[PDB]
Amino acid sequence: NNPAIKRIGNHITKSPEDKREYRGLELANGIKVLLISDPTTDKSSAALDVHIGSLSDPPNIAGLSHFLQHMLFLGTKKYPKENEYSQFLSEHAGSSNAFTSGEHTNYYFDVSHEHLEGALDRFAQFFLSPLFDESAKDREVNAVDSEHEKNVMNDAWRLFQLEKATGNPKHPFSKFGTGNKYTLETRPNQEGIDVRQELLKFHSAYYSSNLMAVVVLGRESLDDLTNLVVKLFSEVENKNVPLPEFPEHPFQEEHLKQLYKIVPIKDIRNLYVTFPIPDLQKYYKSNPGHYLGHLIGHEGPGSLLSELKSKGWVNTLVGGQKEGARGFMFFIINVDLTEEGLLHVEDIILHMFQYIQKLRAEGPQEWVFQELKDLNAVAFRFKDKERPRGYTSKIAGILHYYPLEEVLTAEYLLEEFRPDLIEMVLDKLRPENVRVAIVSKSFEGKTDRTEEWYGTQYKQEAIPDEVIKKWQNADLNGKFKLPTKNEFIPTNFEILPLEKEATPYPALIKDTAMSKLWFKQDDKFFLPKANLNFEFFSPFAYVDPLHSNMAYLYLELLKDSLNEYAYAAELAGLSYDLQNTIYGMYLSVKGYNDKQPILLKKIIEKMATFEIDEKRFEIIKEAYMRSLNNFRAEQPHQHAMYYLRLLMTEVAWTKDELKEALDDVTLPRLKAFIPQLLSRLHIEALLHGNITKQAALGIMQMVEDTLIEHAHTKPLLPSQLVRYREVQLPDRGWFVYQQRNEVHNNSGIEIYYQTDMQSTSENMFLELFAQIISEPAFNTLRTKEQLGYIVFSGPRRANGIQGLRFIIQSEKPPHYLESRVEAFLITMEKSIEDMTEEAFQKHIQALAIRRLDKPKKLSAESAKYWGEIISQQYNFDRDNTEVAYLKTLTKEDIIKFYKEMLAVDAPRRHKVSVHVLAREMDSNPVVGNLSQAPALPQPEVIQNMTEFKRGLPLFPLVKPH
Ligand SMILES: N=C(N)NCCC[C@H](NC(=O)[C@@H](CC(=O)NO)Cc1ccc2ccccc2c1)C(=O)NCC(=O)NCC(N)=O
Repeated sequence: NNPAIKRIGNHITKSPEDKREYRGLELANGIKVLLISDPTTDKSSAALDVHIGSLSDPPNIAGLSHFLQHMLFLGTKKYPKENEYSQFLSEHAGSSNAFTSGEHTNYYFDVSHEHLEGALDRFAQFFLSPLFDESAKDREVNAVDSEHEKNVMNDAWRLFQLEKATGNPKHPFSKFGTGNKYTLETRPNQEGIDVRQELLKFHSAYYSSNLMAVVVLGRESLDDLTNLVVKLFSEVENKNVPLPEFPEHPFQEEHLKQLYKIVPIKDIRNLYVTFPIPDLQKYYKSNPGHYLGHLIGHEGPGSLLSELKSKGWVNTLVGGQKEGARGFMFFIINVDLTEEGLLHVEDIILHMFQYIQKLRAEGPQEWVFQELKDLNAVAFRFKDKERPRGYTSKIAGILHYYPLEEVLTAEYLLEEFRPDLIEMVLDKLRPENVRVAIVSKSFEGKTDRTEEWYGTQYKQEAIPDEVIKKWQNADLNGKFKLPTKNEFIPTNFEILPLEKEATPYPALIKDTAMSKLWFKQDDKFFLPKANLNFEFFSPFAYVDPLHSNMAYLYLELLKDSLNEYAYAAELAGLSYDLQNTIYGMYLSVKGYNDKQPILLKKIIEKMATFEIDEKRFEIIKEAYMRSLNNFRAEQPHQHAMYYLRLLMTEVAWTKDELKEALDDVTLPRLKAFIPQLLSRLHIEALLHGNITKQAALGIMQMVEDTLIEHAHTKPLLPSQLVRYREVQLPDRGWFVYQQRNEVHNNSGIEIYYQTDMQSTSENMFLELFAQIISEPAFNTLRTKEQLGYIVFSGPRRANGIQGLRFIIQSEKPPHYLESRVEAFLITMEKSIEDMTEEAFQKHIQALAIRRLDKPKKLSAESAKYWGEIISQQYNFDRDNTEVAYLKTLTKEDIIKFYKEMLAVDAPRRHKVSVHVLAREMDSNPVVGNLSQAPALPQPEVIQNMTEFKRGLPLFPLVKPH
């Protein structure tokens, strides 16, 4: 029949738990398509992935295909308004994004389900007739510059591009994918290039139907989705472009047996070991590099990390196969280094080769392959249902690699045992084929090369033949054993029947001095899993900086010592999260419920009978100090957000206070602190999953009883269950706090307009206003004025209080940023005046859909409940209630809200601004074609955070529901 469709796939294998319906197909023009039908979904979604990317940039215009990616959002022939796509998503509860990697350009969106077609029609135009408007091109190249700029001082981006700079310079692998204003405007103008033509050429040459894959997920029937896709995409034109390939490895003989010493921005010590390998992707049914990676990166007893860590050389290890492109891959073993480790690199590498030699000695092990195959089969039977935007984007990228019928399963199911491929990859991991990189500040001033894009200081040297040889002669070492059978592999999957008195919301089913237990048997997803959440309260976790430090150090010591044993639980889908909070501790255990009370008991029992190892303590202390220091290198906006948390919360210790207090933490002081920490606690828990009320009360009591037995824990007093308050700003005040980022050459600013306490009405005024401004703020402060790449607006909530915040990071100074934000607010008040009733109801409706969007997986529903509980507002039915009220609001309500709390001459404006100056600006003059900025008041400049808090009231806390 149908001329537009080349073929329709057979049944797409799915999990028997997956209620979604599926149909793959190839259009006549060669687009591979997956259609997904989910008649329950609140948001629909599409993605498109083009098998072209950075590796195919013209050598003379680096960043082109990334730049192209930005430009597609900026208008098409059919929809020429620059921001028609974004504004349309925004008005319909949607969102979009896109990335560029060396081989792919991947675009995706989601939207309210009622508006799939609308969104999809705008979206399809990207691939048909983008405008590449000339003035948009001139504007947007700044966003790309900014994007690169945020990366320049990031250690992972520096290392990522350094590796490319050290392979064969002629290989496409050495290209600079991001681009910047120099590569995409300046050098091009100099060399007489018309970038608008170059974008049109590149779009035209590579954006061919035969290199595309599309996924669409909506409520529509499979057939309705089919007609929609055929209608919007079969006009994409087939230019029959050959898929790029890269058979020649970027690392040839000259590039092997090399050592690189590199200077980090942060104080971090790492060792990176790499081997070039062939492309293993075609072997996906057997997956030799995953097998080798599971072994070499294992963390249990017998393992490489185990030895390295006992010797006190390393704390963490990553091992396995790394993506390259079509034609080449890499195999990596990477570790972090202790101060001792750094002096023993030759030896750490030797142990790496001994462990590899052990694998050669034992040969391939079917039983290990079996274990990996079983785990993966279980991961797949019971995978959490995904959010549509990521799912589509992810599936779009893999329609390029697997038959239609296998796209769901291809990355999970294992079929073939291949001792031959396993041997073959193992014979590549040899010292003659090795590359070695060491990162340490100790190389400060001893380097002689500079990487062009990032500025990285490094030195390159042949590894001495004597060293290659000592490595080639790696002997067996008896500290290394293959792992043994994994006892945490779950086998019990029954979904307990829903109990007669089971509730829609969690229920308070235990209310004692020691503990408060919220509980909900899962009535939605029906996977054999559960989430067990615990807040442990204790005034001794945050009483001062020394205690905060200790709470941290203790819990890190605890995790380091459970690691070897927890890691099996982790391979088996049972994981845990354990950290110190400003109120005490937080513990979360999630995964397959089968073996979960076993891991829970081991954790509480380790925690309350813990014995510290002097060697591990000194190593972790030093790491903690670096981590505290390394804050100086986070980015300006992160700094701005951080200082604002310090200014506005009643109690908060600074990184400076914590560093200072850390030299005073001693083994004996820590040994004392723990029993003290645990002597009086209150526990608030949410147990949510495949479990009964009786199992839940049981698990809770098991945690209490363990602490009672081993730490003699007694209940805390209700009065000592103290939450911190937010600083209460004065009607008409404006305060400014200013600092310098010493590393990055950009500013950051956070601006907080504080409104009032959270409550149904104040929540929906703020939230509605934020919905209405959200997209325009992006479109004004970034798309048009191009202030920076990071531009953000939205509700701030803390400590029961709220307001509107702006976060921008920019080359322009903060005083200027502030002036444009104020300009924009005026604009928004006129915009709300000029807007139709219906435009207003649309915003209501879009917020409404956002707030009502149902969780698709257990842990998302747990998150919502956990939010109600740690905030102690306990408003589990908040979404229906808040929306009921929203729907009642009017244009006049929001104008009044703005005029009272937000306008520049508002009677109750409460403003605080953090300015973070870039490395090289020296004063900040704190006050200062384009919209007119109002005149601002002289701000009170904050000199001292503590004084500032002393001199202001504190808000009440929010009464519980
Ligand atoms: N609220 C609306 N309407 N805007 C949606 C924001 C999407 C934006 N995405 C992008 O900047 C790029 C993706 C990327 O950088 N690839 O290289 C894609 C893009 C997308 C939408 C466009 C919309 C109009 C004009 C040009 C656009 C170009 C984004 O993710 N920024 C990252 C962010 O969240 N910053 C915080 C940080 N990184 O810490």
